[PDB]
Amino acid sequence: QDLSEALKEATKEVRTQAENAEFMRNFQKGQVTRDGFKLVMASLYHIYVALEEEIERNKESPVFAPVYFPEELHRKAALEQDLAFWYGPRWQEVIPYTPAMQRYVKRLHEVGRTEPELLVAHAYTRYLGDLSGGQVLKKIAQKALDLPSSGEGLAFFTFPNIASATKFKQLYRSRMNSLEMTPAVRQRVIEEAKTAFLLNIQLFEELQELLTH
Ligand SMILES: C=CC1=C(C)/C(=C/c2[nH]c(/C=C3N=C(/C=C4\NC(=O)C(C)=C4C=C)C(C)=C\3CCC(=O)O)c(CCC(=O)O)c2C)NC1=O
Repeated sequence: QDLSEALKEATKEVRTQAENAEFMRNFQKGQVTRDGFKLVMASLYHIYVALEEEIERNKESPVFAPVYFPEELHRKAALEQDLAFWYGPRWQEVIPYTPAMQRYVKRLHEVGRTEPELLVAHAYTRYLGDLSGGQVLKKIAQKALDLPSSGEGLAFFTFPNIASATKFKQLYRSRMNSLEMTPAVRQRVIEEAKTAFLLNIQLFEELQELLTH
């Protein structure tokens, strides 16, 4: 009935697939290396750059404005901070940009440029996924990666302008459900959420091959 309910129900299978991807399965059980973690952070930076650029283009359109929460959710700055730590001061020149990263980025710019009504599917997937699992993954990461005590490297995993992830997720759902769209568009939003999960699955499959070939 509600768009948030329909999204959750329709992507339950691809979401399990994403969790079952070998790279994530290993991450979840504390088997993650510095080389692997670095690759995922670089991935998220490219992804969020593109997403946030497209949110900014579309923030005033009726098809996104109601789910526009810049202060609460923006992740580009946090990833800039972490990548300076993980790759050093010239991080922006040396971070990798792989085919599977580019495929995600390319879709995000297509959506933002020609089908901005679908941007909510991508925002939902990324922001709510990352908000929800960040506390759990952070702990796993700090145990597995044995950071120096230098106060940096994992800013991505804290959304400082959200005091309660639960309360924020309720508001965000409420705002999603207030978006107005034709039936054809609503179908395409749901499909786009599935596409977002598939773009993540393909990313994880690539990172595993790069790490183990
Ligand atoms: C990457 C690691 C990752 C972990 C461990 C994670 C866990 C996680 N995701 C959740 C919600 C969510 N998680 C996602 C997304 C994902 N969930 C995924 O495991 C993956 C790979 C995606 C997307 C690529 C979304 C879209 C929601 C909101 C579901 C909703 O309430 O509608 C919740 C809230 C409770 C639940 O629904 O089970 C947890 C604990 N999310 C993550 O993103």
